[PDB]
Amino acid sequence: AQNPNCNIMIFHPTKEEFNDFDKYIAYMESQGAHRAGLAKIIPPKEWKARETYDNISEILIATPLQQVASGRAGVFTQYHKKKKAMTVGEYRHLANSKKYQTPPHQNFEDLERKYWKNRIYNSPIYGADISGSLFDENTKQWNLGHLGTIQDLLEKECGVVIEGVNTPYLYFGMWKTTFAWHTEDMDLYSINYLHLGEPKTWYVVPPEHGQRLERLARELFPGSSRGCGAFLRHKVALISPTVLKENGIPFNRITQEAGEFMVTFPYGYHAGFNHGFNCAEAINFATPRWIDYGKMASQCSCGEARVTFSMDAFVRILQPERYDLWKRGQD
Ligand SMILES: O=C(O)CNC(=O)C(=O)O
Ligand SMILES: [Mg+2]
Ligand code: NI
Ligand SMILES: [Zn+2]
Repeated sequence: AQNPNCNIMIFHPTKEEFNDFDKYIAYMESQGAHRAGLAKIIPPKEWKARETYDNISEILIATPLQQVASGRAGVFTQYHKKKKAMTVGEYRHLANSKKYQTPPHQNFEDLERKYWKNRIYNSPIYGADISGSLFDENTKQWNLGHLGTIQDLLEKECGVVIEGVNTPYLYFGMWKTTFAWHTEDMDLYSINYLHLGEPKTWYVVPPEHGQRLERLARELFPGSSRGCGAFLRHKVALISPTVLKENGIPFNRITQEAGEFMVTFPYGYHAGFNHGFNCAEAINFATPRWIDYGKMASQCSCGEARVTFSMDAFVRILQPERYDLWKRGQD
C-alpha cells in the first residue's frame, strides 16, 4: 500500500504532465496521495494563472463576514456576522490596518503559535464564498473555471443526466481568518489555488480516520452534537493541533504559498487559517473514485447547513432513502 503513514505529499508536475488534469489526479492517487486527505501541487515554472493581479481592486465583496469566536483558545466555535459591502481594494486596506494586520513574527511556526494562542480574542473579516474566477481564459492547464463538471462525471459513471452547474469561488482573507473543520459537500474533492498574497496554513485528518475526529467533536461540542447528527456540516467548529495531539487524533499540517495548488480528497477533514491579506480560488470536483464516498456521505437535516442548488440532485440520485428528510432541512 502506497503512503501507509498518510503523509501529505507534494508534487512537481512537468508542463507535459500538467496537460491532462484527470490523469494527474489519478497518478497522485497511484502514489497514495489521497491517504493524507490533502496534497500540494507546485505548477511547472512555465505556467501562470494570469498575467498580473494589478487590476482586481474593483471586485465587490457583497457580504464580508466577521468571524466571532466563542469558547477556549484550542476549542471554539465561530459565527459569521454579516458586514456592509466593500471592494477588494477597500478590504485590502482594512486587512493592512493596525487593527487587522499580521503581527511581527519569526517564521511560520511562530505565527502558528500566535494564531492558536490569540485567535479567539479577535474577530477578523473574511471575504469568502464569492462566485467568480481569476484565471485568464487563455490559461489552458489547471484552469479552475474549465474543469469537467460533477454533473457530467455522475452522468458518465452512472448514466443519469441531472440538472445543476459547478462554478468556482473566490476567497479574500486576512490575518486570523479561519476555515472550520469540514469535509466537502457530498464528500467531494476540492482544489484550491492561492492566487496572491500571504500564506494559508492547513490541517487535515486522513480519510480512513475521519470518524475519530467526529467522535472527538461530539465530545467537545456536546450541545451541537445533540442538535444535529452531522453538525460538522455547519462549518463552525475549531479544534487546535495541541488538542488533537492530546486526544490521539491522527492529523498533518502544511502551509500553502502563493502560486501553489492544494487538493483535498473525499472525506478528508480539513481546517486552517490565513496569514495575512490573500486571495484564493476553489471549486469542488469528482472522479470515479468519489462515487462510493458520495453514496455514504453524512448529511445535516437540522436546517443549519443550507447549501447549493446542485446538491439536490446528488442526494436524490446517490442517497434516495435520505432524500425526503434532507430536503425538509433545506426547506
Ligand atoms: O480557503 C478556505 O477558506 C477554505 N477552503 C477549503 O475548505 C477548500 O479549498 O476546500
Ligand atoms: Mg477590479
Ligand atoms: Ni474545503
Ligand atoms: Zn445540522
